[PDB]
Amino acid sequence: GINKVLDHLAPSELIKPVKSCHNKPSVLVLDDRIVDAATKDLYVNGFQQNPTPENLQHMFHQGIEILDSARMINVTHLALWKPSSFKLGNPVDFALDDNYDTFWQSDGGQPHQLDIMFSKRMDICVMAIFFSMIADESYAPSLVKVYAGHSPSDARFYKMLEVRNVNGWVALRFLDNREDDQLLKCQFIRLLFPVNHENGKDTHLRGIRLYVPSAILR
Amino acid sequence: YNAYYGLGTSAMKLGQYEEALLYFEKARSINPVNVVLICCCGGSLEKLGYKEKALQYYELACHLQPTSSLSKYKMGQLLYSMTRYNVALQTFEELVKLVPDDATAHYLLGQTYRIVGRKKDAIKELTVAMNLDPKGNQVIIDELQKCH
Amino acid sequence: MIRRAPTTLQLSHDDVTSLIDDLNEQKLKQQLNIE
Amino acid sequence: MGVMYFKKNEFVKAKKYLKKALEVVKDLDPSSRTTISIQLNLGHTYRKLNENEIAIKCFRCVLEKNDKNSEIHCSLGYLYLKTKKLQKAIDHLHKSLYLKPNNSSATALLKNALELNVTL
Repeated sequence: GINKVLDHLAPSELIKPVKSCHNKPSVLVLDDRIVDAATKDLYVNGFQQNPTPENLQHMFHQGIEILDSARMINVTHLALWKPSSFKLGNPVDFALDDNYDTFWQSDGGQPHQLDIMFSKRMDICVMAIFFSMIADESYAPSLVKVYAGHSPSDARFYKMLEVRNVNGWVALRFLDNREDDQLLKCQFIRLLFPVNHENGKDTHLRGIRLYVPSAILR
Repeated sequence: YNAYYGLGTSAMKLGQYEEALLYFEKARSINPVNVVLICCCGGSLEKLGYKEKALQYYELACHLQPTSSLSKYKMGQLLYSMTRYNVALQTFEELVKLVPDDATAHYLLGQTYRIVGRKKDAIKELTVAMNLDPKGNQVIIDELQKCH
Repeated sequence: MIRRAPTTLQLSHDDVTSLIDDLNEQKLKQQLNIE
Repeated sequence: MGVMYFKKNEFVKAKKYLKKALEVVKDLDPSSRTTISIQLNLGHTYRKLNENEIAIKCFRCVLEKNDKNSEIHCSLGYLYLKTKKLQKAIDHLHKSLYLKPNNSSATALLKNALELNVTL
């Protein structure tokens, strides 16, 4: 029994198939001009001239409602946030206020950092980000890399996101890490924005949300 | 009693069902003649698991107020949960007689008719529901497809 | 002369906890008796 | 002497010295923060002597002379919950909560009193 549980803990010959990983970091396509079943799963607002900002606000609200329509638990306000730097005009509150008009802006080094620190082991399943290519082209995020880990010490690369034209909410469920659970299990998530569109300098963040599974008398 | 009702609701929204029920019984004791307090107390009781006592409190409420839409709504929901559809049919029939312009009543009436098996009643009530309101029509469309 | 303010007894937490406990077993006594 | 005999867990003689103190000061000067201490300490001795009626009487008297006192209302809740006068207990306890919202024992006392009242 002792030997067998060690073997289950440490499978020597059982696991390693050929040891032939390609080792390149996998790249995710975010374009919204091609219609596919997989993209529809990750892209919610639907594929479509540039819409007017009031149309962007309208579709911003509809995407929030659609994402919240399904059986879900929102724990966006259940974690600590620490961006790389402020600009004294708008903290991350306007990023997490679920309002298109307001937004958060960083100001500092080019490799902008957004830190998400958790208090308890929460199993995130759907990662939601809203982008606005036409509304914020100057500060649009063009290159996104999402990390993972249990602590600031052991942060590791998870996925790439290249932005070409996404004027809507982006849903990011995770399946590569754990196929059995179809969800991510970490306590430490950080985001990087190393470069912007048309050689930008800073970056806004219109929306951000975290998803987890589980008449009257006045 | 308003403070007691508020304490009961505040306990209810946080999940402390037994504490909420403790508050609601006191709220009922302060004012024995009520309907919404009785409905909330019965809801708390069925949350605990006492379905029969919840039914008795609901019956007392409906006896006290023969014309109470919310009490009959809760009657129907509990009977649907308890698989007592034989009396639930007349409960929703009286309810939809009470409120003719609410699409929610038509939806539940048609759903219960479909569960019983009257296809014509189900399709008629669901068609009325689509005509009245298109906002919640997404569920109504699925109810049509399953019935058809 | 400056008379001192006399000391005042205070209702401790321990005795009130003891009494509240005793009340809990007090109510627990007849609930099984009723059954 | 009454307070120190109380602290020495010897209540019977503390009561006689406090009774003598009350009777000396009974005739003169009901006010001026002296009789208040006398009745409060004497009521505390009765609540520790397990005799409750005269303790309730003295606490009611001192409450008449001073209403803003969270400790007094907490003691009234204690004494009334010791007996089966639940309504007076909860009333005085809510008064104590009103005077001071952040009371440690009072919250548990209110919970127990409400549960007993519901089960009654």
